[PDB]
Amino acid sequence: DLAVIGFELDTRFTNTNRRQRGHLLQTRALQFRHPIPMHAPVTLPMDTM
Amino acid sequence: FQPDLVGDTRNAVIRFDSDDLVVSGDTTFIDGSADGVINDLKTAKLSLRL
Repeated sequence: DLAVIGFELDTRFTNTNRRQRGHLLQTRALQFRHPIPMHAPVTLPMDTM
Repeated sequence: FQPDLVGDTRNAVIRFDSDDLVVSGDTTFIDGSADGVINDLKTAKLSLRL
């Protein structure tokens, strides 16, 4: 019992009717926020006289 | 709705912080009843601020 029983094709459509879109592109943006903190000062004391 | 300032520019963020949701003897439940807590608030002449 030896025979070819089945096959598969590498056939594709010609997408000239634009049935398929494929992958989509969209433009995006992200926002990052960096606030600046204060830090403790350094002091030089001197007399007022 | 507010914009999401950090993250995607097309994100809308809800920031609902309220201390003024009143429950009183004159307010009914979604089913129209005024039993239980509502009835006791009506009898006691009290209202809640949730």
